[PDB]
Amino acid sequence: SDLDKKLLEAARAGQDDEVRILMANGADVNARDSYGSTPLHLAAREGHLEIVEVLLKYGADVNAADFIGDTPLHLAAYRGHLEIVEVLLKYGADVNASDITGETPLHLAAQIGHLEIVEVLLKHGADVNAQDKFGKTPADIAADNGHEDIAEVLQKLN
Repeated sequence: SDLDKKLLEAARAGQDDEVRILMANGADVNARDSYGSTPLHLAAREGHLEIVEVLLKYGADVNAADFIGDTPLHLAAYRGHLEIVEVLLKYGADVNASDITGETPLHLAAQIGHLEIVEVLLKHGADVNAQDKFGKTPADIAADNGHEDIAEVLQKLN
């Protein structure tokens, strides 16, 4: 719908009052765009912390998956938004959610090189043995991509 499109746009753009007003007028908090992204996906990806909190407070599906199987937690872990990762986990995000090629949030944090996020994911039960469809554990990805600090952390855990 028109309202749903406006809500997706407001969440992506970081417009807090607009998100609230659109939802009050009936915009679906779990509206989907052509990529299968929800407003929460977009706010989490773009690093809009307060909007993530607003969406979750007002009923967003914390574990919504887009058309390639990514959840908001995957996107925050990939981009490097630590506080958002923490809030998503508090609201029940699946720490071991697997996307189209079997990447977990820990795989993505290892890919892009976000050490503090790796540690948060580990402390919340991320599976260090998880293999993606390329046969890679998060430790394999960290080593492959030259993220030595992360590889060193993961090596202590086997």
